[PDB]
Amino acid sequence: FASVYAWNRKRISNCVADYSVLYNSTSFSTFKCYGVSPTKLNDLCFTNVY
Amino acid sequence: ADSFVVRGDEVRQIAPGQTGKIADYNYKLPDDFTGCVIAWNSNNLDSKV
Ligand SMILES: *[C@@H]1O[C@H](CO)[C@@H](O)[C@H](O)[C@H]1NC(C)=O
Repeated sequence: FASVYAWNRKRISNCVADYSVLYNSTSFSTFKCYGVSPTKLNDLCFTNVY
Repeated sequence: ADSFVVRGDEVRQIAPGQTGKIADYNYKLPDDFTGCVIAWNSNNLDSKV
């Protein structure tokens, strides 16, 4: 990964956000969302994901 | 009283409106849930060499 003072920004486009493939590999200790409820993420389409 | 044992990183998913693996396929709380949630570490009881 990158250092915190040189954090890495990547553009994400033309994909399907399933996020159920991460259930086997990694477990997340912190997961928060602002401006949108977590349970509504499967019913939405975004514009510019960074 | 509903009792179970879950991983220490998945304790945050026992809450109304949460998402993840436990909250989607194992145990889900209602949105208008009233009551309390208690959780404590049991590494000296449920773990063995
Ligand atoms: C992914 O799942 C398989 C079985 O579905 C399991 O054997 C494997 O251990 C899992 N991956 C990790 C990193 O635990």
